[PDB]
Amino acid sequence: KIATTVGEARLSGINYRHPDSALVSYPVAAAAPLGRLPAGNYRIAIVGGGAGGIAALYELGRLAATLPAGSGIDVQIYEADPDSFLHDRAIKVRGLKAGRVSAALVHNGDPASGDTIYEVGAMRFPEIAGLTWHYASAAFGDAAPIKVFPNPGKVPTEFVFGNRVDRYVGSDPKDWEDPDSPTLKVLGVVAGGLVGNPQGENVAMYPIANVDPAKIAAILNAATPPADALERIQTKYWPEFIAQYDGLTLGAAVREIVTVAFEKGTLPPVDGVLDVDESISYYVELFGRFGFGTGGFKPLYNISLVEMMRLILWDYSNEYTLPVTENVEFIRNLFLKAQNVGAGKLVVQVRQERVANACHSGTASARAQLLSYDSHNAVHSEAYDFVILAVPHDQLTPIVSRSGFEHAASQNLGDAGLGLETHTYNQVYPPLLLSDSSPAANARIVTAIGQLHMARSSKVFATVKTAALDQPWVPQWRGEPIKAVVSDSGLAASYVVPSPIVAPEYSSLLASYTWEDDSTRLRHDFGLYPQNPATETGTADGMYRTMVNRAYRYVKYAGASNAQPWWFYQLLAEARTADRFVFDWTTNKTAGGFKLDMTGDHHQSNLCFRYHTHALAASLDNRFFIASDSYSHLGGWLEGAFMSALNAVAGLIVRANRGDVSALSTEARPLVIGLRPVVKVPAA
Amino acid sequence: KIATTVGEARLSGINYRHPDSALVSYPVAAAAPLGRLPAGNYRIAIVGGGAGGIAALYELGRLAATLPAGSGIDVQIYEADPDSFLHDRAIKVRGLKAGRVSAALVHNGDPASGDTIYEVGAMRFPEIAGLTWHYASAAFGDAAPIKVFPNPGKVPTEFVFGNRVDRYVGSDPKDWEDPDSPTLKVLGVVAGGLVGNPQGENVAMYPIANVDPAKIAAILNAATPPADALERIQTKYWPEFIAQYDGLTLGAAVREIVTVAFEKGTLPPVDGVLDVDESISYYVELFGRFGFGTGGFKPLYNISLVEMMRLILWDYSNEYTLPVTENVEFIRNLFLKAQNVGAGKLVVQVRQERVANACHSGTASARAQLLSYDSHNAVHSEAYDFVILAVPHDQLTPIVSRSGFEHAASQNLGDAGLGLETHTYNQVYPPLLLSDSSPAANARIVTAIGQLHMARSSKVFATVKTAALDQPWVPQWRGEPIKAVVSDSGLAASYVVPSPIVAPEYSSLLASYTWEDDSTRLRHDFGLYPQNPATETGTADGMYRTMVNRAYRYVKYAGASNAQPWWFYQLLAEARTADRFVFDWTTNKTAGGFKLDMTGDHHQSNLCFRYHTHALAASLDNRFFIASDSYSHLGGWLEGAFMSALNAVAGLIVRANRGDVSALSTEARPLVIGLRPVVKVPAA
Ligand SMILES: Cc1cc2nc3c(=O)[nH]c(=O)nc-3n(C[C@H](O)[C@H](O)[C@H](O)COP(=O)(O)OP(=O)(O)OC[C@H]3O[C@@H](n4cnc5c(N)ncnc54)[C@H](O)[C@@H]3O)c2cc1C
Ligand SMILES: Cc1cc2nc3c(=O)[nH]c(=O)nc-3n(C[C@H](O)[C@H](O)[C@H](O)COP(=O)(O)OP(=O)(O)OC[C@H]3O[C@@H](n4cnc5c(N)ncnc54)[C@H](O)[C@@H]3O)c2cc1C
Ligand SMILES: N[C@@H](Cc1ccccc1)C(=O)O
Ligand SMILES: N[C@@H](Cc1ccccc1)C(=O)O
Repeated sequence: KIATTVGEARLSGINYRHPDSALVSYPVAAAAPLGRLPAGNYRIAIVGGGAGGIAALYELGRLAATLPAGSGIDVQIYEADPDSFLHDRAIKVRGLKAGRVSAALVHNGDPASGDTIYEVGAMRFPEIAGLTWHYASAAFGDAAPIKVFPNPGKVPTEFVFGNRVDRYVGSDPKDWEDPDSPTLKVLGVVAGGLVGNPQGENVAMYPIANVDPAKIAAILNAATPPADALERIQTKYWPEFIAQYDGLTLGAAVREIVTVAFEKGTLPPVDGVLDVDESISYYVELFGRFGFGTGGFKPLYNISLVEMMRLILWDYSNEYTLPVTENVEFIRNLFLKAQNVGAGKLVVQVRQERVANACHSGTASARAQLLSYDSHNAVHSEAYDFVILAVPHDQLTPIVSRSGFEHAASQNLGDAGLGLETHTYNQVYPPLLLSDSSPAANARIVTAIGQLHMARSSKVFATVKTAALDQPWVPQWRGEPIKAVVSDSGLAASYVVPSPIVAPEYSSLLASYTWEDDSTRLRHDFGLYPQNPATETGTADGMYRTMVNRAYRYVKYAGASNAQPWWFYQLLAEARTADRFVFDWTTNKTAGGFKLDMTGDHHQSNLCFRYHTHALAASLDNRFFIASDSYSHLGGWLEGAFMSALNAVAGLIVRANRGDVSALSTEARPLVIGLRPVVKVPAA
Repeated sequence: KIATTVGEARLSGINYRHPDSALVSYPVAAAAPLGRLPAGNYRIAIVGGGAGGIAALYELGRLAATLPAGSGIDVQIYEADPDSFLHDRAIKVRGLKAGRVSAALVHNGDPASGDTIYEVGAMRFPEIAGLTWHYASAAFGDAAPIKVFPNPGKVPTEFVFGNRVDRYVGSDPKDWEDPDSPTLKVLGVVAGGLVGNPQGENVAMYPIANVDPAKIAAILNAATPPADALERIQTKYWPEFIAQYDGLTLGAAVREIVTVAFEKGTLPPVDGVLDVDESISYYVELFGRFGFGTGGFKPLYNISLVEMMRLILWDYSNEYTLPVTENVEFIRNLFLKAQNVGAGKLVVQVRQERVANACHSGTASARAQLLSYDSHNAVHSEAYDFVILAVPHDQLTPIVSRSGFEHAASQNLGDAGLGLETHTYNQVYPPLLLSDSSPAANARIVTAIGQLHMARSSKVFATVKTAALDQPWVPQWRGEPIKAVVSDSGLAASYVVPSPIVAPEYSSLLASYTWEDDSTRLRHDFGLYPQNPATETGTADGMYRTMVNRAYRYVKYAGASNAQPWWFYQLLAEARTADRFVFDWTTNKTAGGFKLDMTGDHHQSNLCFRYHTHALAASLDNRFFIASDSYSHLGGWLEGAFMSALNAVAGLIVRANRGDVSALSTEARPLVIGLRPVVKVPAA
């Protein structure tokens, strides 16, 4: 059944537990305030006003409301992005960003009467993203309507790889133009081999607990599993999967699966003519371009099988939209709701400042220091009781890695190489303080953060009349125009998304949404970085013409006598001249789009995911928590940012209670105690 | 033992055979002209004037000299780069490029009296790069002097990873500041595990033919290996290594090796605080930052083990300089020698034009078509007998991939999406024509090329007085200043290279040479793309200050209780203000620096490497060959470009002789017959 409201989606994934946190359903943990704080007047900083920082603010507001008369929380939120919604009370971006939730409003002079929205970052939300939908309910209510995201396969789709063309909806051969397609056949082989069957015989190549992944997904998503089953997944079976397969790439796993299927005769020689290795390779690459429901994962073939398996267990591709004009509205509404729930006990101030350094210093009550620069490069220093560092890993690195790894009598911190003013701190310890006695422990967390993999990504947009889809040369599936195109043209994945400002006259032509090497191949043509146009009134016309030129390819369709230039070239050219656009996340200060783990990376990302458990070590007294999708096992999803925020606040509560986990609610306790601790000594 | 001349290097590597072409020493094959051509007047195009194209030209000259009176070869060389040396017959680059062999001349107004050279691309040449040194002899003579390239470890070096600092020269612990260093221990573990022993017991973890790679390297390099050894490596043992390990990344292999050593007790818990998996991870990441002799291979951890193994067998890190002021002189000299060796039978014309399309068309004997655009964007169409496509894979894609995969009655080819004029070709076949009957076969080569991995890379340079190294603040080790710095600061690898224009007053401060994610992390700070400054008179001061600022880190050393800002900060800041520079290969039209194969990519790269064997099918009228390091098993080396050129010309000979391999010399025949063919034709 298709979910139709926020509440329907919310309930669908409410119990789902991810395999690295299999003892807890984050939505259940988040149902009530996470815990209790001692009486006091707290001074907290949140660095970053994206999904992570704003979810953390919301949870702090819920905590604040439980404080007794005379107590409260003050939060300073640092947000360097001048386009953040936090600083706002033709293509417009000002006020339309919340980090990587980022809209561009296409208008003709009056932004209150726009044509369309480009969703530059986050855009499609898994049904089983339970924490995402929990917060969407807080922001919009359960009754608010949602739509199926128009992914390849969800709407009529054209797929092109090499000489192969397909036109399809879903996976039922009755809905494919060629029901005998090799593409659909290889999908079945690769899906059988990776996911397997929820009932009956185990057919998957890479079992978890000796069974198909499908069977484990059903346990992870149960209300009342075995408890014993979740513990065994958490402590035994998922760790054993990691031990076996964290060194195996997705691309290698696809090839293994295809090889066995080819040997068995489930897949035929390609064309009847290619030799064994050529046939296997063709199928591997065909599947690579086709994907799992959101376009080709070829560019993602270097991720570990472990990372892919997380997405498989989550049924990640089954996605919806939010009940918004622009996705940034979600984060803005959560910010406003934070302030409302705090019931007067939370006070929030926004600083348009870039944090340059964090440390612990001095001997005062508040020892968590932040050094920042304002928009005219003036320096500021402030000390806090606790700090949540809600920025992704490459943005976190300069803040946490330049103070060394142990006690220092004095340091002059700041951006001295930029010629900016430094600040002297005394009796200095690193911010990410895992040990009082081991510089290597402090170095492990810093070095791990700095070597996480930020996947590269870019989006090319234009504005097109929706009626362009009705041109005679746009193909149809049962009378509905093709609205998604997945191709090896260099464009990778393309979408003709109806404007949300409304049938709408205009659509957002997401001409190219690329990852990893697909993005690298395009980057030389972008012209201006990270955004072309850099101005509200420019147009990235030259850039966009290079994308139309990539689509200028002769494509042969079955039964046709000759190839003609691809119809998609014609569609791209139908976009208006004004408002052509590219955003390159790679050349944004994030240094890419979102974390995806390579082989071996589990050790690094999982350390970050578990970092908040430092709060168990009472005498350590570390005041810094981290909150981003970079510090999760769902990089590239709001779910990851939100999970990491929940971890950070849970840890903060434990720390504020000097290591006492009974200060967490019963439901929230496993956020801390269901993970391996990052401090072995001291115990707690 | 250290080679001191071109000739000594040339003779050292003359016999070396790479494992994917184990039957043949390319230098031995290149000792005489590669074969014979029928009498005639050939019209050949070479697309690209880099190492691949120019070596191909040289080999065509050698062939041309053998043709009878009235015969000859006319070559049109297409070169789109306005800075190519081919079009030239403060920071100056004009005339100082040969593709990715690329110099920047720093001068103060008179380019004939410069200060230093930045080697922006190629810079360090393995001793056993036999074909490289063969051509270097052609260009410079055997007597010309060479120097050891000042790699980390070849000169006094500082290494920084997390809390770990090492100062060292070589691999003898006597010359490490800390002979008990964990870095030295992990290096020894990873060498034992990957390379093993040339004599006695086999200790490596990934054997070839059941023995350590060191033993296979000695066979591959032998003047006269045992009977059948090379054939068994080529057909059995190297294919078996690929089948086992091409799905294993380098990073995964390092972790496997470290894990076993940790379990055995060879590597201890890092300190008393880190758990087992944290210690293992620390060692894997420590080794990752240290490397194999040319700086950390952490950014290269996603390469297949097979790709690393190629470099191990080749002793890749043992490298030298060329006998030049600028490396481009090598390619320029080879171009001039090509014309000389042609003995008036080779005529060469240079076209300052960008090729947009290749195809076969029409009914004339010259059926190989190239469509190009000149500097006024005017279209040109020219037909040839044969074409050598000497450009790397992302530059080749638009040329070969937009004509479909079978016959077409007509096509209007060119850059129509750019608004440029097209040309109508009739009776069209794709250029990379593997089959007259299988679109999938034709698709395999195209799709393979387009999905090869171009490693990302960037270089940040500045000019510093060499005497800066003599300041008390620059550490000395074993009698000389530190001149190589390998670090996790974001800079990755840094070198203070004496100017070749001369002890020289100035040095090229290669402040940062990055690969892969290390480059991605920096890219947002480059300011202008692909080069800052974009003009001869500017300086990339703002960009460079962001690099200096990455060096502004408190570094604890054993020799002082109070950590100070890293000395390297001071050194970077000692560079002069003028002539600060970055070049980003990623945003160059190459879409990166050079091919490195991911897991699974052997299937694609090896297809490209073997492509020239199409010439064996006489009934197939394919006139196009490919010549670049992208189509080799040595992406990122001149050796790969040169091997691919040799393949291309060998294939061209066989095609010009209508499939007759006896037209190759005895020693060159294996360039074609020693590989698995890409077409199936009768034995013998
Ligand atoms: C191309 C792309 C596609 C995506 N698609 C989806 C999708 O379809 N579905 C989905 O669920 N998610 C998607 N995501 C992921 C989603 O956008 C992220 O998971 C989430 O927005 C990240 O939130 P965060 O708080 O971790 O970090 P960010 O969003 O990066 O926010 C960090 C904030 O900190 C600020 N900041 C950084 N450094 C400093 C500093 N030094 N001082 C002060 N302020 C600072 C930034 O300006 C920013 O506002 C996508 C993202 C991208 C880029
Ligand atoms: C950062 C870096 C570091 C390196 N380090 C080393 C090293 O230390 N040692 C080593 O041996 N090698 C090194 N290399 C590798 C070496 O530079 C390459 O292997 C070699 O130069 C590649 O030659 P090529 O002919 O394959 O391609 P290229 O050098 O890319 O030459 C292709 C030529 O074709 C032209 N061209 C492209 N497209 C078109 C078109 N459509 N029409 C017309 N002209 C066109 C280009 O302008 C260019 O001149 C390095 C390279 C880089 C970038
Ligand atoms: N959620 C994003 C980013 C992402 C891509 C692939 C894997 C994981 C995350 C998308 O669906 O495009
Ligand atoms: N030859 C180049 C590029 C390269 C790097 C790493 C591996 C292979 C090639 C260098 O030594 O920097």
